[PDB]
Amino acid sequence: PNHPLWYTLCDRYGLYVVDEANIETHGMVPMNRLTDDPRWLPAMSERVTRMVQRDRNHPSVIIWSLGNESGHGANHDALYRWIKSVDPSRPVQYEGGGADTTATDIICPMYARVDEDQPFPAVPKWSIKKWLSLPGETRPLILCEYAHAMGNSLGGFAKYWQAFRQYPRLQGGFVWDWVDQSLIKYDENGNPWSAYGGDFGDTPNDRQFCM
Amino acid sequence: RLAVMVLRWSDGSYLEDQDMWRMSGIFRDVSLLHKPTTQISDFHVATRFNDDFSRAVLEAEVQMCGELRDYLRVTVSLWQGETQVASGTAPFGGEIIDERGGYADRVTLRLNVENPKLWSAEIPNLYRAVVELHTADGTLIEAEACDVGFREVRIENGLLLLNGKPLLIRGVNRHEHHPLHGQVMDEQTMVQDILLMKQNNFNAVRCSHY
Ligand SMILES: [Mg+2]
Ligand code: NA
Ligand code: NA
Repeated sequence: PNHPLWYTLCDRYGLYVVDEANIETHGMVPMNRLTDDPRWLPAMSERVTRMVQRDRNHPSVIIWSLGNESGHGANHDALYRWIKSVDPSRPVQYEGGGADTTATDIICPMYARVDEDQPFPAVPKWSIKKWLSLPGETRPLILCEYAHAMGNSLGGFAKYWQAFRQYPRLQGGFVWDWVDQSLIKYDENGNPWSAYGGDFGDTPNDRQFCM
Repeated sequence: RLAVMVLRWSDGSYLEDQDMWRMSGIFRDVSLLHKPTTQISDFHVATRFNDDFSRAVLEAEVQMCGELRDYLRVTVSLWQGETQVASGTAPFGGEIIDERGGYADRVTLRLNVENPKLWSAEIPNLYRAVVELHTADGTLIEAEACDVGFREVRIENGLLLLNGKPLLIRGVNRHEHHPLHGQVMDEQTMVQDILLMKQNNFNAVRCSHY
């Protein structure tokens, strides 16, 4: 959840908002170790329920998200249904556990390609055109993350937009991401420079992957 | 002496506008068939399966015309080469279907078949079903027969399945055409076509358009 003023500004200037619970357990092995554990359900529930209680009156918020990169656990299913019960006015989405689980109203993959399949075990990233028509699948597809804009990037961006325009159920996506997470440091002359992972003696780190 | 007057054009021509040579005549086989007065007038063969296709039921519905009597029976026997794998005998008189009763001139035979050899384009396993119309005391009136292929075709969850597996149709449309004989088909030409089709990795044909 963002600073409260953000939603007011989105209401007034006009932007659609996905409001996302503060739950990410990416570093767990496997990713759902905590989110499938009922002992962590109370802690997770508060991050979802208190978000909805705070932000539910904002017209800019059109979709609720259960968080990010936390695999798919039974706690997600429970909280998906809680939201659907208290606020039928907004779809609920969640990418974890393969982007098309029972905890999401929208197929919402991250970095699924336009034409090329990436058949990872358990959590494949299908071609987005292919994904829509998998046997029994009916949901819309909106990428929660695509076109990773790291450094000299966005090659093939036009391929996504051609597909979005051609396929009714491909309804767009969210570019990753808006702004480089670089920090300012100062040299011996006091002159500022842009710093990334490792530049503060932080270790382990992931270097320029924050930009 | 037979006399046959064949018209090139008829009201039927309005339903025969296929993209092909427009020809006419007696262009398929002519035959003479003798049937007994009491006869098999229709029969349908169905094969249903359990979940893993390890058990099947062959259901044969048989209809008669002519002299309906209590001594009448139908025997359906199922053969795998020279081996009889299943057989059933019953008198006529189907189940009650409405307020007026049932079909006294019909019978449905149900044969259990364990571990049936399944039919596909890949392995065209066939059985022979013989349908015998006979008196209970053993007089064959007449017999009809067909090749039986144990297979299920169904669409499930958006997929066309054959024996539970999704097909990939390597198909071709085929008109009945011969450069010398026109629309007359012969066994040799049909076999030549089928051999060439299979040799070129086709597994399916559409009867375009008849
Ligand atoms: Mg035509
Ligand atoms: Na679209
Ligand atoms: Na990053």
